[PDB]
Amino acid sequence: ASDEKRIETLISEIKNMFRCMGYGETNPSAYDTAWVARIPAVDGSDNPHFPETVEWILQNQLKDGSWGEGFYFLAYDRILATLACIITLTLWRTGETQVQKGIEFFRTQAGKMEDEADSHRPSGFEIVFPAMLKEAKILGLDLPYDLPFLKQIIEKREAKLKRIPTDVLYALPTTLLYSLEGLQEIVDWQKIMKLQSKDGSFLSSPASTAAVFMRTGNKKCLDFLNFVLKKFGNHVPCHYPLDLFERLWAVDTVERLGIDRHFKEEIKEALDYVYSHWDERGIGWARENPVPDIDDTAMGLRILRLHGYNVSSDVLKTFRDENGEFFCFLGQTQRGVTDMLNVNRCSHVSFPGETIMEEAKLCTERYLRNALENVDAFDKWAFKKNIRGEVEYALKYPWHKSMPRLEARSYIENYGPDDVWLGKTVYMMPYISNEKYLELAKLDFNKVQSIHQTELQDLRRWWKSSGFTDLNFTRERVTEIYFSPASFIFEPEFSKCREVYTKTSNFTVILDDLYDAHGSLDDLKLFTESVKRWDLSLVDQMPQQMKICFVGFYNTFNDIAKEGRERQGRDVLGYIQNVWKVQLEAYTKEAEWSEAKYVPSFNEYIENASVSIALGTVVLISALFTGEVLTDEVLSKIDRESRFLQLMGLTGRLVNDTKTYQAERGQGEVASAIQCYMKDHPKISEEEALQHVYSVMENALEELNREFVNNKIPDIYKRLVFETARIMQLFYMQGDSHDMEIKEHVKNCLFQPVA
Repeated sequence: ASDEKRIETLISEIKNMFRCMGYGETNPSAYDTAWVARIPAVDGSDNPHFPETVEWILQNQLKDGSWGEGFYFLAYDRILATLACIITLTLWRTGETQVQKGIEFFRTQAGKMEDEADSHRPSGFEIVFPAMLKEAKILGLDLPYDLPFLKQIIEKREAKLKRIPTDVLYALPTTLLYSLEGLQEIVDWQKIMKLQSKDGSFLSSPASTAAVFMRTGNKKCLDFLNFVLKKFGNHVPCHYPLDLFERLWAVDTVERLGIDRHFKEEIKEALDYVYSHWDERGIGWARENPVPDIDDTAMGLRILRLHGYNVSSDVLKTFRDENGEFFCFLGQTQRGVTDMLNVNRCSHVSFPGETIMEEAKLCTERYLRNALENVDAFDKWAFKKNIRGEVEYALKYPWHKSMPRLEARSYIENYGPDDVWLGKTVYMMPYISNEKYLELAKLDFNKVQSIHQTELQDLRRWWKSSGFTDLNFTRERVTEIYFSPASFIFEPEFSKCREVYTKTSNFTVILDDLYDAHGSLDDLKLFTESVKRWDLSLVDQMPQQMKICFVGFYNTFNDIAKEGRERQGRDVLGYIQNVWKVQLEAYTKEAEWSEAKYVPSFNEYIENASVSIALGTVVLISALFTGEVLTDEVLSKIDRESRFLQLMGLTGRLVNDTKTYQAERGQGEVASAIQCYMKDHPKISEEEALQHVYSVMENALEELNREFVNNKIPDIYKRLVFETARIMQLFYMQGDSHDMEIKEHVKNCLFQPVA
């Protein structure tokens, strides 16, 4: 069974996972199950109302005497679950031996809590754990109550309860409701009932709902427990359902790992579901959740937006405070690296005028950067394999600078296939953290990279066979150029588009140097004229170097024209000539301005420079080789007259200029974005200019997002336009050497395989 069969296997297995998604897949919560097991039979009989949960407890104690998730050891988790189970078995006068083994484990573990201090405290631990300690004491259980840890956590809980703001606690549903089982002595049940969830739960917590039921007999509470038990039979998780959380994270996982193309139909079915549950105030982890959270809302906002759904960034307003800081829940100060990170990724995919997204970007940036000072890579205590790596990548390579292969490689190395999650207890999400996603991501990434190494070879032979080794006015760089399309339109099906993209880009570089060689304009005119009549009637009047350049140009494009005519069902030479006609004209205007040392105004310069940068040319010629006939209607949406292509050219030109103007300002050319802006405003500071140009670029990138997302154009053409702009943002990104960075990208995408 070769790696190709394995790939097929993994794909069908992962497709089944998506088809199986319902209310959520997770592990049992011994702690919550213990609480459900406490509910006495409704008929007044002396039996648990859910006998199966008591039996579950009896059958699932671990070898060391504790209860909890065996897969991953967390001290807090084990002592929490053990105490909870011991109390429940004691109440039912059953499992005498298990209770004894549990007591012993609890006692041994209770005395070692000082070496687990660096571990993370489970949600509501300090509220729920001491509350049971007091129960245990009343029942006379033999526990090391005098141990500092246990004696002091009870005292701290007491000082925490008397410090809770009654108003907030009863005004709206809050995460405090997630642990009502630990607030049973200080809560006004009647006021609490008004904050019940639509499905009858209290913030989706089974133990919390069980406690409320035992105190009020409220029937909807029972309906929620029956509903949870309908799914799990004889036990419950620490929160349910998890339908929105599971679907959004599964989709984000396969996209970030770069294997999403294999599940378009599944991702479609999952997102339709999430959207049918979309709420303008934001969403939670479960359909119709009592309270939304910034993490699920930010995830959903970005992914639903990128997939064409009509969602608004207004959903984030729910998490913004009067000062512009964002938190995970309305009315709370809680937030963490993981959620600020997903919020940060989301804030970059904004449209013009979305002030909230800009504020989210600023807040998350300051918070993530301040966090990378106190967080270590691969921290042995964190539940994520390497959040620091995800942060570092997200901050250095944001949306507009992140190419698919590079992001996929990054996540492939930071993704933890066996990460656990921390809630009221330690829980696992089989459809988010799975060895199969990662296995497929690696096999697929190397299979693709292998195909790319072949293509690269065949491009390097084209360069040598064209004798371009003769050209002395331009530095050879097929690899560097091939990296670009390879980084975004990587699929094996687009090999031809990659080839033509590479050759066309290389020619825009060669001709760019030719027209900027400061030679004679009369000579350049022969090249332009040759392209117009498309023959070799002027090759004899051409300088040595130019002649070679053109012959190569002519031979290469007659080839592309032929293959293009066959894939388009019509002659494409006229099309190719017109594409180049405008490109050469743009080069010609710069050359004339150069020889005359003219510095046009900003507007005039940018209009020509947006074209001279040549990104449009690369796109228009590559668009003939996608695999589908390019109709006149599709073309009109990406041609030189479209706002979409114009913005791509504009952003490419500006990023290139804000950077290179540095050295070229002394190399000669005095006409550039910055230089020209300064000429239109001599009453302006140099720095103020560079910055202004960064502002224009940014608004343009923001407008480009909206085009990329909202324009009804076949996906492949939107990628060709949008990714080409990104490649420029990456190559000319704000640094802080330079060419060393490129070297690294080339290595990560084309040579070093993932293991």
